[PDB]
Amino acid sequence: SYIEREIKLRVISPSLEEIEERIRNNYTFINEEHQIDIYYNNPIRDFRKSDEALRLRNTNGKVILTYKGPKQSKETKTREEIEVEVSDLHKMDLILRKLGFIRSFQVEKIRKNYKYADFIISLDSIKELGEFIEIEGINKTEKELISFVDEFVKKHQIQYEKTIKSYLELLVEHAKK
Amino acid sequence: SYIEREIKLRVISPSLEEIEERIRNNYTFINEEHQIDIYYNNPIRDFRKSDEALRLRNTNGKVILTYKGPKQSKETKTREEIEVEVSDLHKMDLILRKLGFIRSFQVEKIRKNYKYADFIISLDSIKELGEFIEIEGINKTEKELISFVDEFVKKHQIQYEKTIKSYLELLVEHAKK
Ligand SMILES: [K+]
Ligand SMILES: [K+]
Repeated sequence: SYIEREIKLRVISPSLEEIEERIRNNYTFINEEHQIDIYYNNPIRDFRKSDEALRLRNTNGKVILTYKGPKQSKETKTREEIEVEVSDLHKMDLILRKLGFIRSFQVEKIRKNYKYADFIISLDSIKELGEFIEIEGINKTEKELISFVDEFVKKHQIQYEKTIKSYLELLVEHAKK
Repeated sequence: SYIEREIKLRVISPSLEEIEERIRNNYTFINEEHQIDIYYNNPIRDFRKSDEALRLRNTNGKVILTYKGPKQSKETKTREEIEVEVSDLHKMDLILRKLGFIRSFQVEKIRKNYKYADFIISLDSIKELGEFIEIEGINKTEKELISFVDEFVKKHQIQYEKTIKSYLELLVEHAKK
């Protein structure tokens, strides 16, 4: 198991395209990912009450099953994460459903990944939710991440609102407004 | 989903090595597989009561997650089977355990696979259980399989006892004798 530590920002200003223009010359483009995620629940453990997640992700055709444990921080999005690649999305979904998991909600996004000195900056355009940025740390501290996010938003004059809610939780908040 | 239909024979006579000698010249060797299987239970659904199975198999280093539904026949071993290859056995096991599945029993065998006209004949040497043969049908009927198994055992003068119990169930019967 590994510990994912990331900070998610709802972008208010400017546009992500404008933000890419601003970072393009000092941040190294990695790739663009079209990610379609299916989330699952289990009738025994409410993954809403225990703060867990189960996801079957299709990212540019690669299929990834991920477990996410409860949040460990209130200042960043910090969770245990265990992932495996699987050979077939339909069959993995079928297995989960045969085992009694139920399909909950689906998240879809386009994500543009950049790299700047052990930090991954992901520009996310979320279907129905809007434009966000995530920053994840490789071999980093909560304090080192909070300081980089702060230098990042200010160097590129971004107006943002930080959150530790997941995209799944955010989507549900959005559906009923 | 696909329907697995196979017949398992406890070999009484002769030795599997003697049986391979007898089939070697008319059956085409496919491969040998060293298979280590972990089975799982779920505290909600007793996979013993519902007749289901969940397996994480390591076969010659390839990792396969398989769901098996209830038996559909009393004359052959017939079950729904859904399988995916996964990238990492330890992480898949960790995910299953984080989700609440519990490791039940482990089956280990050496399996020698041969092919003779749409039939797969698997010579199985099962740790602690002994020598068995499975015959699985590709695009076949219960009747076509029952007839081939019968021609197989007689052409090669095998003394056998057919069973539709799984190797998991058989192992448990063996442990308490
Ligand atoms: K994420
Ligand atoms: K089998």
